[PDB]
Amino acid sequence: HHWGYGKHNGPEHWHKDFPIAKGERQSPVDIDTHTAKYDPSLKPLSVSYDQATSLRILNNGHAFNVEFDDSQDKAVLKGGPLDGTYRLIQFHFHWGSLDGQGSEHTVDKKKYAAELHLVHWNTKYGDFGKAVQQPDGLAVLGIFLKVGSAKPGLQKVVDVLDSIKTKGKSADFTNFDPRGLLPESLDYWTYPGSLTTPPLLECVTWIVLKEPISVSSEQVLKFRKLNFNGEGEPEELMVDNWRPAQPLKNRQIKASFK
Ligand SMILES: CC[C@H](CNC(=O)c1ccc(S(N)(=O)=O)cc1)c1ccc2[nH]ccc2c1
Ligand SMILES: [Hg+2]
Ligand SMILES: [Zn+2]
Repeated sequence: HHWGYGKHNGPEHWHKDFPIAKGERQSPVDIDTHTAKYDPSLKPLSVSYDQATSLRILNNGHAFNVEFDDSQDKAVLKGGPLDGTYRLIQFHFHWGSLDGQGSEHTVDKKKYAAELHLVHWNTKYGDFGKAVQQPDGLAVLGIFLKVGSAKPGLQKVVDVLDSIKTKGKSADFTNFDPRGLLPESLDYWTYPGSLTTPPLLECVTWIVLKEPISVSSEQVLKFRKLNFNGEGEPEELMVDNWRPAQPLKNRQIKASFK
């Protein structure tokens, strides 16, 4: 039936409706830090989120998305392995039912508690729909979340989760500054991949930050109270909305640091 993360409609079943699931540049992947090629030609990443305009938080049945006004170059990602300007359209997380899993990408087979995906699309393509039809249409900045001290910047998000507990619910969520979610360092690994949830389009230049951000146990706990189901249906806790690592195949993961 409709795709999900359960036994009967999960990642292992995706290839049936989305043949690209078994494609050449699927994400996420395991970042083998020792096979990763340090690349001194990679520029530093440039994250300009000062003019960021968040609009709302939406529980879409598979995660909760914080959407941003991407009608202008308000919050953009440039540099690094990117050619051109990528606009922030939304960010979401993938988390586990337990702290030892939840990330999509793994570093040396290590799973983090969650993974923040700041989704950007290449402005040369005009709109998000067009960019998803291009090899370099998307740039997702992935940030690992490890359980530790609270990330103050993530608290506004956590607080509004009560309002969007079920599928389909949305809440006004303005004046949220995504810079509060960035780790201290912007070093990254980059490789060409795809969306990690159907349609699994292979339009993503993945920029996975080396340094994770730490969030508190209480914070990730509130993620786990979200529901996959809509209001009125049997309750299915939104946890483990992550896709397992896919074969790297003919790809090289480059690193911006030694
Ligand atoms: C055209 C359908 C599209 C749906 N999908 C996504 O946006 C998406 C984004 C990132 C990732 S991941 N896990 O790889 O980081 C997976 C999926 C979609 C859906 C609703 C929309 N509203 C505005 C734009 C827009 C785009
Ligand atoms: Hg594509
Ligand atoms: Zn994601």
